[PDB]
Amino acid sequence: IETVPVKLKPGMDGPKVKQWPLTEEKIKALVEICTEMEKEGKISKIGPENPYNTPVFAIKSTKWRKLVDFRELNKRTQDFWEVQLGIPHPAGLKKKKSVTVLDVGDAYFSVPLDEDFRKYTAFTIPSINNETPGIRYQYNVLPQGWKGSPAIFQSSMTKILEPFRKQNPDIVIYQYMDDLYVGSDLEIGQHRTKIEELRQHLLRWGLTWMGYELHPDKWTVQPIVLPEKDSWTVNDIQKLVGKLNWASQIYPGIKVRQLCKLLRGTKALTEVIPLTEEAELELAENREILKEPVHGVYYDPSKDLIAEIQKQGQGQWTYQIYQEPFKNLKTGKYATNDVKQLTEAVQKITTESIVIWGKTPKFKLPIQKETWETWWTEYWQATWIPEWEFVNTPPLVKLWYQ
Amino acid sequence: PISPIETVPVKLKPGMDGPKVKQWPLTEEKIKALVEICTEMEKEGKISKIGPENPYNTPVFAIKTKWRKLVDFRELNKRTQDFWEVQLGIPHPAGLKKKKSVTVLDVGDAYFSVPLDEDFRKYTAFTIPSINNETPGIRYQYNVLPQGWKGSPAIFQSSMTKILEPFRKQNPDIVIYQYMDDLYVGSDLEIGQHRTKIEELRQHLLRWGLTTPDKKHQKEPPFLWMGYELHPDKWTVQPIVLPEKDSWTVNDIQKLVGKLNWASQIYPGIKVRQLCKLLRGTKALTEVIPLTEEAELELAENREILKEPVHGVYYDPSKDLIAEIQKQGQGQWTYQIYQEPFKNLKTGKYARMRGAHTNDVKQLTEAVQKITTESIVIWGKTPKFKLPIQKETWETWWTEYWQATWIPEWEFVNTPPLVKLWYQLEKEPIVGAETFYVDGAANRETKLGKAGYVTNRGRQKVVTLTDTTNQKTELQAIYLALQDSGLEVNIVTDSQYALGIIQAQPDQSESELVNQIIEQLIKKEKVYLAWVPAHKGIGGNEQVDKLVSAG
Ligand SMILES: N#Cc1cc(Cl)cc(Oc2c(Br)ccc(Cc3n[nH]c4nnccc34)c2F)c1
Repeated sequence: IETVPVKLKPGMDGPKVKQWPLTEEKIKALVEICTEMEKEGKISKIGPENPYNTPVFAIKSTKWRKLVDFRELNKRTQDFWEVQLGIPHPAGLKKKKSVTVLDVGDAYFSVPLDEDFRKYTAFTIPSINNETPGIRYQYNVLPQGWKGSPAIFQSSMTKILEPFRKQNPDIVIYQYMDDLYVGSDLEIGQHRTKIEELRQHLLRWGLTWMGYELHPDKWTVQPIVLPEKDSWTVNDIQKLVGKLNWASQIYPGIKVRQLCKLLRGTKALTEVIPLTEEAELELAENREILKEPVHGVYYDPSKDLIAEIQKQGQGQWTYQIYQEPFKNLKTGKYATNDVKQLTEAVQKITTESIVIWGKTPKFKLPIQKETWETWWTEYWQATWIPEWEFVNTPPLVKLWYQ
Repeated sequence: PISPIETVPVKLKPGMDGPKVKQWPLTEEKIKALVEICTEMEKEGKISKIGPENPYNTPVFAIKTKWRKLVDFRELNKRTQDFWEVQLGIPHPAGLKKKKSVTVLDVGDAYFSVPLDEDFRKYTAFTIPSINNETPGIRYQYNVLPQGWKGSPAIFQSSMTKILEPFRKQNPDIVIYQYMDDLYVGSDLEIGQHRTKIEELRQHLLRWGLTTPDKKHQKEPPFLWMGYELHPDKWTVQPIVLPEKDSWTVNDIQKLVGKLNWASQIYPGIKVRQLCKLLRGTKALTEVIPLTEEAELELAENREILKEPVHGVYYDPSKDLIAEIQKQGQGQWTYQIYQEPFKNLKTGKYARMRGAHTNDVKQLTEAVQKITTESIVIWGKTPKFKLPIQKETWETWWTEYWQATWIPEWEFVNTPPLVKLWYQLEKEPIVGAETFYVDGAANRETKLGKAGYVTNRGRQKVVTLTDTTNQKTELQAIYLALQDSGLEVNIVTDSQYALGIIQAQPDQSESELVNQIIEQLIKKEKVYLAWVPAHKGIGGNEQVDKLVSAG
């Protein structure tokens, strides 16, 4: 086992990302962990002649765990892990009855990193009140959270899963970052038996918002839903015309002509108004369209996925995934505080996206940057981190998605 | 000495060779001063005479009755690699734990007591030129970290970290703060046990090339450090004098604001808003700005706050932090952090505007966020908050607002003015209320505009505006409808922009118009507001669009 030479582009430099402040208990968690890793040879202390930095966090059970945010290094290294050593994503995975996610990131710690690449994996454990300069380390082995790690390890992963695949030709296994995604159509007891079997295979090489399993063949579109009403006021038809006007941008065939005819000229909002036959047909034909997926929108692998989320109240959140604005590839919903709920939704939506497209979306998050950045690791459980930015939800888009 | 510590390997930037900058011929006195300075440094190992083969050069200068040698490393600095940042921040006194005994040690000749990478020394070449540059100059290169070189602060810092490491492991409850050339050392040992522990630190340091002051030369408390005063069981800021002036220049007000801001860390209630408004913003440094009555009022309140000295207390890690916030007029917030009621560790202020339009609940939340971060930095934990907002008000706001908003453990405290929402929009159309369909249109070339309404009661109206935008006319239209309206009203707009602003229940705005709208919304008993798509021929909207477009 000797190293694969890793490269950046000719003209991109390594990451120089600031460390976020950490609480005392996480700082202490991180020095326990990192003291161990150094003893084991996985990381080494470094000097100031390494100008790179990547942020580090502590997450959870009761067991603390190190999470390195390699988002910048991943971007800066995309030619290597995507074009040079890309792992092809299987279209059948989303079709399976059950998909189980297994953590396999312990595998990487046994495989040494190209010594000329090690510097770019620099990180810092900070100090309370800037007492000490705080502890700088770099990786000597394939790090968890870097997309180059599975890229490099896929040759060995393929050996490991070979008998199991051979013996189970209708089970699909996909590696994304530090996890294996394992799908079958088996009944759930047999499915779980095969997961235990796979764990034993992996164990012979030293190894191991969601629920127990994912169930992607049962994943749906959240239809833009038009109300059924006893009685229709002017306000109600206005709201309806608004929804339908905005759905007409996404779906070929939406129509509102008939409903707008109802709204004559300067009525009271409370005024009940009769529902015509043409209006009712248009309404019914719209409903059928909204049951179906969007005609004309397809996943383009050369484009970034983006995810928008709306806070709907009462622990309810809605979301849309698209590549061109409002051309939805998927839509859905998620249901004790706002930041915790939001992080759970982000992780749920990311997992779905990995299973469907083999990549993560960039999130548009309806929250203050500083609040999110203070609190997210407090509830984060995943071993990846998606790209996000911070957004003001237009108040109407929330209305149209329930 | 020069530390025996191993060196840090150092590179130039990937595509770059070392500097070859030409030594300007120098005055005789300067040449002589340099020769004398360099001879002495040479004899201590700091610099070494070098051969003719070395092609690199950096300019040297001498300035005054002692002479000083200045090396201009500008070019080398451009050519040398980046280093990691020295520090993420600076110690705050409020974050210090009280020690029985504390010692300041400053390292003597810090940079010159640390070796330079042998492979890098050649790049540090400089030339003492001969008189009228007739003959070859005397050539030297550094063996140690040069003054003014980009790598010196970082390499020094990490040399001290390595060196201190063993001493920390054997003495895990002695506090050593590293800051530039300084070491600040604190223990809970009795005087003599500490004095002895310091001696073995000093000795451990001297073994590694680093000299330090004697017990006869060590500073005594209080420490004047970085604008603070650090006493045995309290801290404060060093004395602030607020000038008395007939005429205040731009320069004078800026310096005033800086001082006030500095004082705000421990003096509660310091305000700076009205003084900062004076600095917007076209004005010359020595240009005089007359103080408004508001700035005058604010300056006088600050003077009362500063008339008597205030101190802060140190941190006790076995108690919670409590943070209290008060509203001090509009846009301004003040806070205090303490562990035991009213012995403040520190104080501060918040008085910002995220966005053109906002309310007090949003500002309070932002203030809590700022304070929370500050606390994690200083103490590694979040404080418990005491806030001038009822739980019901907060619950009503966060449950209904479109952003995720969260604040950690807090309690209500009745310290007026209390934070409240000043109006609330109806959730449904109001029966027996007149519906106003509003609209605005502005010509793009003339910048003329028209704002108006049509209603279900048959009323109609249009006004004329000059140098407006479409945004401004949609707001103008809403203000009309509020003006001509009863105490209950439904308003239909096709502006998402205006709807967004008003739905967030602003109470404060950069916009004159928006503040006029807010006055009205407060006076009303009920307002319902609805949006429709424009140009889709929706009754009412179609009509106002007509009278409004005419132009
Ligand atoms: N100058 C200086 C200085 C600056 C810092 Cl940031 C810390 C410092 O040492 C202290 C340490 Br180490 C630890 C605690 C305190 C506060 C303190 N406790 N007991 C004291 N007796 N005298 C002065 C200060 C203190 C210190 F001032 C000295």
